[PDB]
Amino acid sequence: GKVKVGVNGFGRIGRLVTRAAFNSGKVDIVAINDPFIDLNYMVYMFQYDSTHGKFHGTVKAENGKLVINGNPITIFQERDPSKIKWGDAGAEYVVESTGVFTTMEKAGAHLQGGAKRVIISAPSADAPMFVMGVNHEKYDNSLKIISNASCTTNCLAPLAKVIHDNFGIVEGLMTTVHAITATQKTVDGPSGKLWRDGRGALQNIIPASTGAAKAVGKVIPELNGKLTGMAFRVPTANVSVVDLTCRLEKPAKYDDIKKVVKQASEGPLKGILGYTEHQVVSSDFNSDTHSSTFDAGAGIALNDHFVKLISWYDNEFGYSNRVVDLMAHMASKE
Amino acid sequence: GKVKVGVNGFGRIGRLVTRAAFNSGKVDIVAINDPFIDLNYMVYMFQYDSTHGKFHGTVKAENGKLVINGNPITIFQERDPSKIKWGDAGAEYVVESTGVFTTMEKAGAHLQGGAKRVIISAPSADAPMFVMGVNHEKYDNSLKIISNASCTTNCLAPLAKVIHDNFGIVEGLMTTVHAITATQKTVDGPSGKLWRDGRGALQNIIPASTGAAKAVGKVIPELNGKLTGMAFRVPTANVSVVDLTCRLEKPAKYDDIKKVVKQASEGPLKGILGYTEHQVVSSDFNSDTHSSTFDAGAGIALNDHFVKLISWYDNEFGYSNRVVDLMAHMASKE
Amino acid sequence: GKVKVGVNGFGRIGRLVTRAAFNSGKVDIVAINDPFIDLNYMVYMFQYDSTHGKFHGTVKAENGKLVINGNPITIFQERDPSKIKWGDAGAEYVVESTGVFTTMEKAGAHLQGGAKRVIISAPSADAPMFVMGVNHEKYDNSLKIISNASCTTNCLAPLAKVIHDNFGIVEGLMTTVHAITATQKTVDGPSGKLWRDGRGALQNIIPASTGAAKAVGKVIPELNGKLTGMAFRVPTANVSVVDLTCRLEKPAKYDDIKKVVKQASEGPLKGILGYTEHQVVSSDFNSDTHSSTFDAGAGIALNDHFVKLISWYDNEFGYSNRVVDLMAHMASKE
Amino acid sequence: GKVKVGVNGFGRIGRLVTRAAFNSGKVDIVAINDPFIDLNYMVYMFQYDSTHGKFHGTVKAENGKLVINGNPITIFQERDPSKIKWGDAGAEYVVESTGVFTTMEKAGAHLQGGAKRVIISAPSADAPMFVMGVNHEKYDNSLKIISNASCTTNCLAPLAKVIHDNFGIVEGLMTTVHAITATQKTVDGPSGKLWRDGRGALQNIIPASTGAAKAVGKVIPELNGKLTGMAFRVPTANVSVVDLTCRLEKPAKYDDIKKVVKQASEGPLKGILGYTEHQVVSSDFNSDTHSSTFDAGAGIALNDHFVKLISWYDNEFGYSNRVVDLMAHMASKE
Repeated sequence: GKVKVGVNGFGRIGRLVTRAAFNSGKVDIVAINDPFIDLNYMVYMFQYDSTHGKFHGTVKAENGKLVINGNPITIFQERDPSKIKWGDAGAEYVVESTGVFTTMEKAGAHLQGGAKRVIISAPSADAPMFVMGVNHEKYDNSLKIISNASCTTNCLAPLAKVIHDNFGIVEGLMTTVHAITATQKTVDGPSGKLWRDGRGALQNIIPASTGAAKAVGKVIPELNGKLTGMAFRVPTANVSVVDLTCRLEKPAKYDDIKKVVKQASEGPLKGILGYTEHQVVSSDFNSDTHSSTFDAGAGIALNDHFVKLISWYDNEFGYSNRVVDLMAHMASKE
Repeated sequence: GKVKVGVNGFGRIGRLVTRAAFNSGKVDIVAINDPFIDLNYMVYMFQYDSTHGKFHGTVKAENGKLVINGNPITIFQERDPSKIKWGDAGAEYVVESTGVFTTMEKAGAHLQGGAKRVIISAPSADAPMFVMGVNHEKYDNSLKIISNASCTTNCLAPLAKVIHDNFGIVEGLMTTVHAITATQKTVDGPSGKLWRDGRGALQNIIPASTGAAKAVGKVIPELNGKLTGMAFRVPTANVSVVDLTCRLEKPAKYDDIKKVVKQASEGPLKGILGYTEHQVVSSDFNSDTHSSTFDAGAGIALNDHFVKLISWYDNEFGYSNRVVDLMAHMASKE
Repeated sequence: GKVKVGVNGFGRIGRLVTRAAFNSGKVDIVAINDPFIDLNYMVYMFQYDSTHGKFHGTVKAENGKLVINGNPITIFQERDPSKIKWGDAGAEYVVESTGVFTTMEKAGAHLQGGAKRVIISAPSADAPMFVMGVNHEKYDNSLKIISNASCTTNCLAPLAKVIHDNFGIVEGLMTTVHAITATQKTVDGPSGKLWRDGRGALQNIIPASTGAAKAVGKVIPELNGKLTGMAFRVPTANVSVVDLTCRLEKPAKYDDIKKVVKQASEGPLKGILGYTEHQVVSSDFNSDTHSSTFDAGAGIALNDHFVKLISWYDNEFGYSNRVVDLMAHMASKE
Repeated sequence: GKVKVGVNGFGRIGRLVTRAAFNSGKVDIVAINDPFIDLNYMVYMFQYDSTHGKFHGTVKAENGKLVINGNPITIFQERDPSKIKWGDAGAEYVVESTGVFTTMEKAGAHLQGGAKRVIISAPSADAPMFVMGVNHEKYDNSLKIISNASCTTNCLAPLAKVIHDNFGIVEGLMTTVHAITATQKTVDGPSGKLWRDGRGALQNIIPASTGAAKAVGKVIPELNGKLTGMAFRVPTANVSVVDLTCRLEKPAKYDDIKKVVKQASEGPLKGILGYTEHQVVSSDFNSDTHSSTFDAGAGIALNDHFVKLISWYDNEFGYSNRVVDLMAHMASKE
């Protein structure tokens, strides 16, 4: 009884969500909409990936349909989201991943096309936010338009939940070293509002502002107004790292922090929060499906009330698998 | 009696042409047109460069004009080239560098605005092509719309001219290892016609097709139909290299080739064609104003009639300085 | 009846040969010698790889032995190759991969330790060279010390064999765009003999001299004295590309070249020489086991007697799998 | 009355110290010692630089001496530091930059050769540490062997001095995003003690441990035991950034922090501590001689008592110029 999923947009997030859905098998993709990509170019884009390698399976085109592993997928080329016929394609849930329809009113145009529920794979101004393993039990089936937050928020949340539940985070500041994305420029180029983001991504470090640490306070209501941070965008390909500097209410040695993080990663947060003690680097987490992996040896503690914790996350795969897991939990709640 | 130059477009080529014109002092920039860049963003773009460093001088904004080294520059934000008032700004020559007006009819819209002559900084389908030091004596002042060719053609033409004049190139094939440009994508992205150019520029090698070796036959009419080639776009920043494999009519040892190339680089082609015998690499030619520099130690000869020659070129600076030099020679011919 | 293989040196070639031997299952690794790597560091090196990802299997240390997939491996830390006890470890063949014992006299010290045959994974001055699929039928079991040539030679050989057999290569030059290796320097550093190789590998293009195209004439005796070339070392990670410019004796259109290369890649050279018509880039050949893959769309022909052909090769995996395949064919000939 | 300086070692630090000494003119280099670099290779190394470009001046070899700008330099090739004849070469101060003689006993071997004072360009276990602009007034001429600390400490010190003097740092944590160095490996390689440092520098992020934040407490005695941190080594070329998260005793808005940092950068710490409000990136600080530049727009404050400050530093140039400035202040105190 798997749900039927349509995907709006065939960018990086849409292709990786389709790849995660075909790898895991939790949901079924039945429709893809993109106005600027044709069918053969869709075959070429899905088959070959510079970061995650070739697709393990068969992908081709037949009768105007995209056939992946023997499953045909209807292709739409509509630009207006209210004109996409999701209903006759059989799609029940719609993943909005273009990054330009993030409000409730803009993403609600998909409901006119026959879709039941819309999941935004981006931060939203007014839609409710859900992070898997932290507050996903708060979903109550009467919400039609929700938001899965972002990759950085998905990495920071579970981690901050365990530390807050065991030791009481008083205040903290986060820094993330982030890999390049699609919005950056190969060489110095014109960025309208963010002047730093228009500089050459290959040659530069590029400090940037982010709101994921503030969105943790939306995800965890007890931490509202206690977290903030910024980011650095370094010239790597896929893997990012989060560094959280926090002050604790209760005394906590580093071995106690390691023990409670390992215990959380084993039982309750299995598959969402990881734990390692090896001498790992960034490329050791390529195509890793965890939201965040705690690096025990990389962190440092100044005293019993002031620590800095290090975590890793694949901002492409882990996030797409969280979209699939959230969609599966949504389908189980009907 | 320096000519007055307007620049259409403030991309990489336009900014580097303005920088070369202010560094050399051969011409005077009096006007810049760009519809998507405002004045303060123009100040920020011209002041800071990731590749060539900070501008040696003063740049600011005063009374709606861009003041560089005390010289004010009028700024236009028109989109239609026929609506730009080049005449009241005092601009006599116009450098068309946007890359979208390359035909004679499209680039002739600048003549309606009061411009006298238009120089296209791109290959053109029907405008006459000129390369400095090779065929620039063929300019006869009755041509209004001409094309300066491209960086690769400017690198290949002087070396091919010297080798053909001394030994008689029978046929040849060229390969260029090229640095990234602006049209590439930081990560796998959607390229309409060129599917290979949409892949991630940081992770890939990306073979590509080019018409520069064919345009050498337009520049040198005796070599028509004797040259062709392709290119590779590797993840470096600025400097490219040309590798020419050719068959000669007359016997030629490698020392004779080195002698005639050095003698050409000293007297006739001084400043256009360089010569080195040191153990150089690509970053040794950053901000070098030569069109091409012959690497004596990097080439190899199989026999007396079959050689492979290696040359270096900064595809940003050398080319912009050639645009300025062509404009100066055009102004001297009036 | 698989042969027992010892590996001398745990560098990049030795680890990739061990990985290919455990992935394919054609031979059995029973011993590894390295004087500067201990057992736990060997576990860490074999488990984690930046280029080819994590090892698919189990690797650990037990009772002073390296246990991979339940198979224990004896570890030696001897420096003198004549003092390694290969015989009591059960090793019959020895892969010499340190890169410092390449002559027959230096690599013959392994025969004193009880080894039967020595395979050098490097070009050799006086040992016979063999390339799989080209001249591997010339092995006659009375040779104790042979050489498997190099990755570039393994890519160029089969390709040049097909073109020479079908159209008669008169003369040809080769250029290879090569990924960075271990001998390069992260930043400008001191290289004793090769001054260009001491420059910073991340920032530079670095022309270099190579002898693989000359070693093709040793592998194919009819092409002796007809091939030469050089190389460029660009800042990528794993995949290299070979560009061969040649003159043919018989007339050959490009479709005929494509047809004979595809026919060779299907029947006789299956698994050694590949063929593609897609719009591929370098990262599409990561962890590909082919020696060379012909890129049909990337090449160009000037006329019927002067062509340039493009081929891809993973210089790490394909070469190690060729070492394993040569060892298996050697074991079958006893 | 400039002092005579000998340099031990011609690595990155030694060459950049020689370049800074010839650019600034504060001291005179009279001797260079290196056992593995000959004279012509020294000419090649000093003339060409991938990061900072070609040397602005003349460098050649004459009569066994290295002639830079008409100044001859004696060359030694001794390995034992006690066997170098610094005295007959006229050298009064000696910069120990090889990185292997950092204790007082090991670096005191240069005093047997006729040197007066030894400056170690590295952190030292028992030699006194001095940072220019912070505690350089504590030098008292009776010390023979001192240490100039490290680049990270030189960036963090002045900044922490101003914040501690104006607002009273209670405790703080530091993270630095550092460019690749010489100790890293182009590809996965064998690192004896630091297993993470042996991984491929081009592909990885590589968390690492550092002691510069602890050495600030040696430089500023009131901050002893209040600072600690770690580092990340990203694949860029030259410029690093320091990220300091601290808790303040007195209330401080961000505008007050900006005001006191700008006032410190103008008057007392001119040339040592910089200040900017532009939208800068890392390559804007290439060849910048400041120890640290405060980025006003990149930092963030959670409340009045918990801030995160961002600063930039060229870890190659700024540090070498600090070595020259410390040597000049040492020479003025005689």
